[PDB]
Amino acid sequence: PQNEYIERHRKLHGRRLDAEERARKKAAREGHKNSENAQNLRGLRAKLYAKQRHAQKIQMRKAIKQHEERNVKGTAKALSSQIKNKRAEKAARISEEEMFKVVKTGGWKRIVTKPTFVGPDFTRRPVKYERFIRPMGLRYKKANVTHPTLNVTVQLPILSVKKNPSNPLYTQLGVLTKGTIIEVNVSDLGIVTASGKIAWGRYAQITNNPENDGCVNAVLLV
Amino acid sequence: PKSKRARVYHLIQVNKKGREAKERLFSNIRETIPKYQHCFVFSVDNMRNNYLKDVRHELNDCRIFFGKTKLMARALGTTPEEEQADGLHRLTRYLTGTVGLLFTNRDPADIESYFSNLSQVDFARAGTVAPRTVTVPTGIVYSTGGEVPPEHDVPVSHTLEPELRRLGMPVRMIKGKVCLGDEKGEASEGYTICKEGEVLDSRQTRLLKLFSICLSEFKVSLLGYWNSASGEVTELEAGKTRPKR
Amino acid sequence: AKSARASRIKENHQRFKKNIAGPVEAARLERLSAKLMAIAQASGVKSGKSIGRKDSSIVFPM
Amino acid sequence: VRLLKYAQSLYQCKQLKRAALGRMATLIKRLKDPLIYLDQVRQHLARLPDINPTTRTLLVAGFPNVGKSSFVRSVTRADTPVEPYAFTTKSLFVGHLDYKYLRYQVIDTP
Amino acid sequence: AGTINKPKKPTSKRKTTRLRAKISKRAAEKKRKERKLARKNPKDPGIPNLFPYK
Amino acid sequence: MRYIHSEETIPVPENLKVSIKSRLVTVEGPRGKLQKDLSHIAVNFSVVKKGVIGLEIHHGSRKDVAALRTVRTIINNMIIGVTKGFKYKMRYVYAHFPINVNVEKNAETGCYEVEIRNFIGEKIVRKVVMAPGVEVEISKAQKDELILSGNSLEAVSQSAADIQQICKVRNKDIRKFLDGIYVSEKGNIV
Amino acid sequence: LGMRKNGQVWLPAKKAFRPTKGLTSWELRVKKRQEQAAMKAKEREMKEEKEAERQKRIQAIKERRKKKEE
RNA sequence: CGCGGGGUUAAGGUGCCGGAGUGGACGCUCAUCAGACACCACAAAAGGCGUUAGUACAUCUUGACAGCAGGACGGUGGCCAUGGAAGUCGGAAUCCGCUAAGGACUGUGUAACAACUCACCUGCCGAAUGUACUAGCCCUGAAAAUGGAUGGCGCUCAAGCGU
RNA sequence: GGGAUAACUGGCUUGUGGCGGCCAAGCGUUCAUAGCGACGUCGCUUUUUGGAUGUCGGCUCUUCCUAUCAUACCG
Repeated sequence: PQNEYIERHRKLHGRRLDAEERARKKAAREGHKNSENAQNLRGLRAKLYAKQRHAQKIQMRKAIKQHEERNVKGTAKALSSQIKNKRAEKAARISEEEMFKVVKTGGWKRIVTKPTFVGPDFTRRPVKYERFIRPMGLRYKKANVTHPTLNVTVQLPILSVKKNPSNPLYTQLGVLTKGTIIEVNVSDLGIVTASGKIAWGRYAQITNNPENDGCVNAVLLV
Repeated sequence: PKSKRARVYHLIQVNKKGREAKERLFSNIRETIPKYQHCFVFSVDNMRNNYLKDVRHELNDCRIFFGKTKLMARALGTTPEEEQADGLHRLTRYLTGTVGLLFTNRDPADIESYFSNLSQVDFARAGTVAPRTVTVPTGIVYSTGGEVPPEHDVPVSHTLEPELRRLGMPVRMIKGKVCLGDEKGEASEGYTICKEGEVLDSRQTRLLKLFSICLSEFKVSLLGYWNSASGEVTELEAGKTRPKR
Repeated sequence: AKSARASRIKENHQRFKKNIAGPVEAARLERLSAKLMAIAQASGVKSGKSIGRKDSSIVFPM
Repeated sequence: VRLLKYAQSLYQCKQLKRAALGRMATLIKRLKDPLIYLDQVRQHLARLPDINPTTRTLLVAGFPNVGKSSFVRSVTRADTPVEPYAFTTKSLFVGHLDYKYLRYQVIDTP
Repeated sequence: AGTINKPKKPTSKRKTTRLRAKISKRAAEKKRKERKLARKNPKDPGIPNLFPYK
Repeated sequence: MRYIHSEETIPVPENLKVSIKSRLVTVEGPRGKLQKDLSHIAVNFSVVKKGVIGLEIHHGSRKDVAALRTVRTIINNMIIGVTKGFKYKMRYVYAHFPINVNVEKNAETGCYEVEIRNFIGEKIVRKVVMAPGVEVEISKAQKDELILSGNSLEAVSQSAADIQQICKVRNKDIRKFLDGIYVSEKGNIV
Repeated sequence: LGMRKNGQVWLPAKKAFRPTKGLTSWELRVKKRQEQAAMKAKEREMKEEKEAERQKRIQAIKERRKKKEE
């Protein structure tokens, strides 16, 4: 077998003597097979089959109406690519937990179970907030900001946290709950303000539940 | 309720013609009645109708119509009370089956002579009577099945091999060559597709069509003709022989 | 490995039984029965030809 | 893993696992086309003739229709289409022969 | 499937009073929630064609 | 909708003897006798004209009239079997190992036995017992072809399927290995 | 005789499945044809008149609103 | 709500255990663990070629759907591209004649052809259909680990469901 | 120091992310626009050259489930 030997063998000998007939018969039996599958399967498999069949019906109806209308009748990618290419060209051209452990060595601990934002790498907090530990992984540095106009969504760095309506204590710490307005750098977006002027930092409302879904999503306020 | 055929939608441009097409046919026949003088009525009982296009191209001068017999007959006017011109009711009662109309401006005798001289070979339709015991040799099956001499005959295709096997030939495609029996020959006996006097069925007719064997004669039988001035129809030969209602 | 109760093995065993061990066991039992026979030959009511009575949880007591 | 390690509720773990598996699902969904391309290249690289460049080899070349395929069928036991049209063979074909107890590999080029 | 020869664990139809009570309370809560949403807030078909004397 | 009445008609030719005692349709013809019990369905049989049998349902459902249609077809097939009989021209193909087929009348039970050897070189001999009433012959007109002739369509078709199923390839590429015994022609004796 | 899609040739020419057969007469069916067509037409002018009146009322209301705004 | 005799009822029941109807009328449903009387989540504009009723539209002797016998052409191997691409590997346009109808074409197929087949159209037959939805009953719509539950037996023109 | 909850789940659990837009049958305050609204697609995560884990365990034995590693069977 050097090259496309099955079609060479079909050219030299042909197929089975029964292939066309039984292929037609299977194509005909397909409907009864589908009905039996719909009426007999059970346990996650009927669920997968039902979702697949519902989808397939959706595209089938879409195709039917598309052909009907055509027979009767006789920039977000660009913006994202520009921002990403600018970033690529620009590129081309101790922890609080161990600190608190050392303090303890030298229920008294409360650890915040909600995502937060710090900013500066190392900070020694005033004693009023010293014992509010925040874990390593739960912070998020950048947020997915969706711009209501121009219909573009871009990942932009988080500047700071301004107001968490759930708790002023969460606000002061930097807890990122649902609907929480933070300050976001929008230099990459390049929106032009009055006097033909550009803006760098703007309000964005975190609108998801980051504890439910780690990815942090905000809608920009313009 | 349930348990019904899955209707296969046709993802293709061409659609039903319908009521608009039928009223177009009324309009065409009714408007083409006045200009011409001799409205011939003819029959093509059991012949393939490819060569109607050629006879159209030949008698470019005339105008020919062929649809639903009922549709054309009533467009003419079956009842004499609702009739475009006298005698057209007679033409309608002539119109029964595989029947076409022929508006002409010229000599009926010349029309009759030309249509008598018209004669083409054709592949047989289903239901006819076979005149020959045509068969294929036990050796290699060729393009026409041995009608032309094998030395000047190209072999038939492995693409057509499955169709021949489906339609009944005990043929086998060995070493890329399609053969009834053995590649060298002999071994088997042979396959006679149809016999003398046998009523050809759809299977045998498809066999002759695949092997390019013609055993039918395309000819048009003029039932009659109606003159505009006289307003009467004169039947000739096929007119009286062919049953009509 | 195919199970001892596999259908294919059962069919092969039946074929072996009917085709191989059959005649051998037949001839064996033939000579055995022959030697058995060698060793073995080595009024109606008053005579007992008519079978009579010798010498109830099915029906309810009456 | 860190998010689940710091998870605090059953619904927390619910939505975290759902979100992660969604991320992998979307990643493969974007990977849809490379899988098709790599499947096709796998199929051909499987149905690719295997020659030995080092061993004794004889290549047959020229214009099409000269008779290269006929020569290779004559000299070795390899099936090469001998159909008489311009580019009959679209791929390299390989046969082998013995010559005083020695192996040679013959290659037919298109 | 081989359910015919080897039946599985049966699904009991003998409802427990605790389950019945929970369903009753939750359904009552559903009715109250529907009422609350309704209070919060934010075409005649015609004579049938097949009627003989339309 | 509970249809009040429905009927179907079956014409019989001039040379048969049909009898339905309770529901045992027994048809007698030149080649032999075919008997089938139809006790599993509710039908009323009558002779509606000189040579047409009317099978009817009264106060039945759509499933019942469907049963009427299918039993009509089965009775028609029995008529066709006793008038003309059925023939199945069977073909076998091989690539390098010629298949050997031998048909023998096992006198006890009076039945054909067909043995197949050298099917893709397996030393196993595939022996298939043949349906009662149908006859098998090795065709002499064509090569590597058998003929299965009989009266009962169900019997002859089931036997042909049994042959085509016993000659089945295992764990091999069907695209390359084309050996087997296949149905070629299905028709009437006459 | 033509050919059938399956290899079966012995199958007789079957009639269309028709349990509701011979219940109505065609000519009567045609009178019902005409009556149904006329009823549909009547529905059409009734609906058209009602919709036209409603549209005229809506236009009058809009004109009154414009006059009030002015 | 004292102790007794007799009578009649409520809730609930009248196949047996259980005292009382295998009571009557019209229909629906066959579940590879149906359902069983006063309740819902799984659940969704969810899949069902199960079954019945119904609604709105469309064709119909001017012959409706399905089927069988056929035709399925001409400019033309349409324009760009290229080993070669002719309706059918690729981008765009997608027109006209003949028409009864035939798309610069729905698939099969060729190295390209060829050829088959599709759309559509005529001949044969002859009477309802066929598209989408609403409503009932039924299947699935998710399940682990000792053997058990409409209370049990069991029930299928019910001993299930609606009045 | 006072107050409050004695405590958790029990037809709960699994395989398919979230945010925003487009589309969207239906329903809706009076009508697909007060508005709700599935499947898909688009933008972000996400792209042009290939270690996490604290107390525990360790062994054996019985039984059971399958959401099956192997044996058997086929598409």
